[PDB]
Amino acid sequence: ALTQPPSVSGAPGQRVTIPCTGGSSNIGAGYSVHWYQQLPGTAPKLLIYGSNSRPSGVPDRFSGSKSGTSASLAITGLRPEDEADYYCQSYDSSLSGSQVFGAGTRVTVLGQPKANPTVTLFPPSSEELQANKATLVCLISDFYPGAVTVAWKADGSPVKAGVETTTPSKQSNNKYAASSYLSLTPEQWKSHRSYSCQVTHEGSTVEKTVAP
Amino acid sequence: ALTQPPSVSGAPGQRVTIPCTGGSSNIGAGYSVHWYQQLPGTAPKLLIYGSNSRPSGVPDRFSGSKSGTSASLAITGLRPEDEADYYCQSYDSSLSGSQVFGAGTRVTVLGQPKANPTVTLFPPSSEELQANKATLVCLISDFYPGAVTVAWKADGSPVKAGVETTTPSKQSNNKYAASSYLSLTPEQWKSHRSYSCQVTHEGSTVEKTVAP
Amino acid sequence: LQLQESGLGLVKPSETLSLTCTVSGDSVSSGSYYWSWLRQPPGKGLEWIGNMHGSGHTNYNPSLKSRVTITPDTSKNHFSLRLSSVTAADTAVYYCARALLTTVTTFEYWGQGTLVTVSSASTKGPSVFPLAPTAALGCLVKDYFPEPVTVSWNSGALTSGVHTFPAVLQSSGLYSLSSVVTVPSSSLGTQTYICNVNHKPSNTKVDKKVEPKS
Amino acid sequence: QLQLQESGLGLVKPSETLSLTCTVSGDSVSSGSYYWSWLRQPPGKGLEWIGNMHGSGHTNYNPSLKSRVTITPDTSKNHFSLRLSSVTAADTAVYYCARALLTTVTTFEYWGQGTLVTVSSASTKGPSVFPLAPTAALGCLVKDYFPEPVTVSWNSGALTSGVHTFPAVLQSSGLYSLSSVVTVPSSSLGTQTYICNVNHKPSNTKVDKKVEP
Amino acid sequence: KPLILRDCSVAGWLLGNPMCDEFINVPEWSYIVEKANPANDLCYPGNFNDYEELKHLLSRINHFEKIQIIPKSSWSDHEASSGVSSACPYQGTPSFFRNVVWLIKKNNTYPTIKRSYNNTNQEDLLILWGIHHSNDAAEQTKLYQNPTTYISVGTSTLNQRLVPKIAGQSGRMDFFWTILKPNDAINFESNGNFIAPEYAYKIVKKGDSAIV
Amino acid sequence: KPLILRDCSVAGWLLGNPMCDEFINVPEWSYIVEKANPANDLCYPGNFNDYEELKHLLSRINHFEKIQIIPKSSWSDHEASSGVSSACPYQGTPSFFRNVVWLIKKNNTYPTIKRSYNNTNQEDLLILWGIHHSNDAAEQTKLYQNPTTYISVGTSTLNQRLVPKIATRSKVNGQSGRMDFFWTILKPNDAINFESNGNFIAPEYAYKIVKKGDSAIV
Ligand SMILES: *[C@@H]1O[C@H](CO)[C@@H](O)[C@H](O)[C@H]1NC(C)=O
Ligand SMILES: *[C@@H]1O[C@H](CO)[C@@H](O)[C@H](O)[C@H]1NC(C)=O
Repeated sequence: ALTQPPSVSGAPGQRVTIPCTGGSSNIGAGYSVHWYQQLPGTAPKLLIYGSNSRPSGVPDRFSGSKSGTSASLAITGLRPEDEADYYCQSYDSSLSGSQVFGAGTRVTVLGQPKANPTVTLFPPSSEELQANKATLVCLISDFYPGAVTVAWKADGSPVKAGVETTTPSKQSNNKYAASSYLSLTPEQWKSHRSYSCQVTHEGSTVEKTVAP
Repeated sequence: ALTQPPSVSGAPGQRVTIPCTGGSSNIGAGYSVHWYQQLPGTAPKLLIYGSNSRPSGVPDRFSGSKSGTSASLAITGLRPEDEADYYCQSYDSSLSGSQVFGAGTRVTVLGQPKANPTVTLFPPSSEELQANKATLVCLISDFYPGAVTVAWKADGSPVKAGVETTTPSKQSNNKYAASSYLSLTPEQWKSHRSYSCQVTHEGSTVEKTVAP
Repeated sequence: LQLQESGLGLVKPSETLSLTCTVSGDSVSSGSYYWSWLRQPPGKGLEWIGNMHGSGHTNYNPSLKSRVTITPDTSKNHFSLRLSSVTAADTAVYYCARALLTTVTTFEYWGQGTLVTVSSASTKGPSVFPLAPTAALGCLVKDYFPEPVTVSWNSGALTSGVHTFPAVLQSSGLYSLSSVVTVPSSSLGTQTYICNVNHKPSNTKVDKKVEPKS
Repeated sequence: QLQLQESGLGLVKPSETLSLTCTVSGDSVSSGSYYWSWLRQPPGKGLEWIGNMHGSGHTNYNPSLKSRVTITPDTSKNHFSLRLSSVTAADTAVYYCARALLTTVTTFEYWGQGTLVTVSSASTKGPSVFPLAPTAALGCLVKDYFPEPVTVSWNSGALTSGVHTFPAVLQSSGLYSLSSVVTVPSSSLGTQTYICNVNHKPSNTKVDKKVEP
Repeated sequence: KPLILRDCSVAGWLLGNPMCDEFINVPEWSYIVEKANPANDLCYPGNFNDYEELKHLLSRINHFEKIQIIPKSSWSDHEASSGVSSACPYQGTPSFFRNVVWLIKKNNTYPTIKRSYNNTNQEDLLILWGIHHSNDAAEQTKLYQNPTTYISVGTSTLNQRLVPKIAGQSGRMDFFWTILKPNDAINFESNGNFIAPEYAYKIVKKGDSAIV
Repeated sequence: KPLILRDCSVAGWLLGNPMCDEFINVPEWSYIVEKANPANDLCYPGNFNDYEELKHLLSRINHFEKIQIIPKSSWSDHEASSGVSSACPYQGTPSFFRNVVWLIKKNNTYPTIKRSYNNTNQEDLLILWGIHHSNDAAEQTKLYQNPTTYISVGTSTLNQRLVPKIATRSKVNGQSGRMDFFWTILKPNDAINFESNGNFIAPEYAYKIVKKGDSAIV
């Protein structure tokens, strides 16, 4: 196996390097080290192969070296669009041989402006209501950084069960999305004056509300 | 199936009601509705059976009723030690018969004071380091209410991978516990000046730090 | 009267899940009671498996009737559950109970619960690492599957000040937990702190010595 | 343009055989200038190599999988196939197909898009679809399904601009839920029809929903 | 599907002869198939009163819900666990009808029972009980302390006061039944020879049955 | 574990004869087992230069790493995918050695090639190339637009300028032309320089000498 750090970080314009260290039966044996880039929602893509040989569409800024049992991907002139997972690959001569990979390193770009949660709250539909179910749906999109807490309120009083919330996932434009689901009974929905979705992000809370 | 709300809430001393509604082949068909209480870490316990008949050790304040296709557990004089999961039970005459249960309702008691997180942070052990692995352990205990965000920092800059965080769990004393784990490589651990675990709870951020 | 469940913690799919209930006081003979199995799947909700009467007459849940068997062992004060052809749907905390003979059966006395994971993922035992340090010290019980894991300190001789945190479920599907104990700074020292880790599905039994950094 | 696409079952019972095909367009699965390869990505993000296949019928498999893997071509359909026997939960992953150079550290040049495969032996469960009724926002709730994924489109693909399909939540029960929203002009809310098309292949769910104010 | 009583009679079933353990709980039935002279009837020798009348009612019942109306565990001053006879065996051991209780004296004393049960179920309740006619005066004091005893049962529509008629088993038992309408109460009073109710049957489903 | 060439030769293997696809990628070997007169050799007729000398070098090598040094996709002005022959079949179809590329004119023009490769792989690099001696003047122009051509190769320790020798030889495997093949070892940090205006069989893949020690041909 090759070993990478789970994450590295740098500020836009400076340089970051991702180490890849293996052993005497792969990198130390002299085999090439390849690199792949994986953008958040997509398949990996070939980044560097052989001895620092870039496929077309790969910029000069991406550069690979190798010394002894370790290899290194250097990314100079850091841009926010470099935020991806990078995997190193090599050959290992044990047992008729195997292609061998690292566990990926996440590059974080550090100079990035705060974006605030966009929150959309939806009441249960007529169709779901007549099936004697109910679900409030709270959607959070385009915030940075990707840490929120969501609290549901019923007539201003907290509701602490029947909630199902995602952890934030990176979107294609380097901001985060997340969503929260509140399970209710129809008689509960029809009882209260209103329900509220409370989203807290970077010390500021935004509340959306719906009603029967 | 019987259908109950996922949660109800009340303040100490007042009354809360848990509805349990079924159909023409169980409660509507005329069968009894039993009730069970499940405290957070433990097996359920019989609370009410038959027609509002309490086993020894169940107080007067617990009461069941039933009308048509729906039944009801009432709790008067809510005490904090009533915070538990309540399940309703009945018989359904479909297909040679079956014991049948609701999905359970969690009672939350509302007159409860904020408690702040106690945070304990540990550096990696020498044994793990010589196994070419590293893990920082951040432990959060005895806080209320049960909502926190954890942010890991490396030399004050955020680290956004290798983090593994629990969702808070209710303890025996009605407070919460939680923990976060950061995976590192040994040279990452030895390279930076220090790492910090930042825990944010109810508008206060608490930081602990470790170093090699 | 006490009821206690026991049996394998991890079971492969399509095989037969098996549990016994060990009963003490007024035993599975009688004939005044039902001897029952219930269960509780991930994302709770109680589910009934079946009742058995000491006479060998039984009443099973219609969703499972063909897979369930509940039998007594009067000469051992046991009764057993046997659930065949299991799938991930059978993952749950299982309880045994003694019940009244009411048609809406009255589960008067319950066992303690025993987790059973149906998975076909191979079990993996924990790596145990000391969390070095009134002071607090502990154990990291790392990368295991499935639940649960018991941790004790000095073979049970040390209980006051012990907090075993709930496990985390990593993205890999493996668990980690910590157990910490808080001790006098002054004894850190002359007093030895060993933590004992037990993971029955993988026959892992590990001692770890915990000291301050050197 | 060379394009690659994986396809096959999303849910596989354990101990059965996982089977996938890669459909190739813009080059033949002949000739011998390339390796035709499968890789996979388990939860626990790691990339893992499964094997390379050469049109001549020679193969190189991962030694940890050699005994279970099979990669074969179908030249008369421009497919090649992965066949993985005796699967367990350990084989749950996103699987990729790829076309590779003949380098001994093989160079995975062109990749497919990825296909999730869940090995579970839990029964599939299809979603309930409910309209999220409302410039304005509207959408579909795709509730309580297993396993991932679910594809959602609007007006059969005619509407892509302003569409955001959120990642699914994993409930404590082990079921998934997601929402899709599309942002539209208030003025058309109105006279324009908004239909959302939901697909959950392991349970053969194909549901259209009209979304109205 | 029919209820096929095997070698058990209606009395045996409804009273709960340990020989009839197949019918401790019986799913909904269409009609009832009884034999001509069933082997398993009254455990202990005696007579089942208004048997034909009750069998007739059964032609209009499709399912019973058995409930517990007087917990065995609630006889503080009487012995409720040693009322068994080798006439009523269970697994070759002395037992007794499962639905009723043969109360015996505790510490050479049988305090007057003054028990009462209000039908708070929403349905008609079928209740069975009995009286024991002992052999001789000696048997009479050995079981109950009181030589001069009575059974007293009453509802809005029932008035029973019986005196035991003293003269493998050489004594007899009489059994009786009544239907308790919703919201009516039944009152029991005795100072000996009383076979108390433990379980009773809610008449939950009606429509057409028949005895065959 | 030994490398068992079957009916394939050292030349067939290193050039990448389509009949030798078993050896497209070869794990580490102890020694090499070759037959006396192997069936699958130079599928396109010709000669392999300093063959005995290369074989000797192989007696000191335990493993190769195949790298791509000139992407086939990087011949902008030359056609690199139709230099195939019925002498070199793959599944009964026209093919060619896998490790080298038979460049042909594209759009009726064969511009002078001035290519170069610097050895940044940290190990000795084994590089093969060839020249095509065509049948007659007609075939020369059919393939390359230019009737007067040359191959030019040079490193620090190599200076080659070859001219195709046009005349129609007796057919071998359908073919009346020939090919000469050549190889060199490119030391770390040295460069090889390629230049031609026709008849050049270019490198695509080359071999890093990654493992050494005692081997042998048998
Ligand atoms: C071929 O060459 C001519 C003359 O240089 C040029 O104008 C023409 O566009 C070329 N055709 C192609 C397809 O490149
Ligand atoms: C090859 O590259 C190295 C390092 O980039 C350089 O120092 C060397 O001079 C180059 N060789 C030639 C022949 O240009």
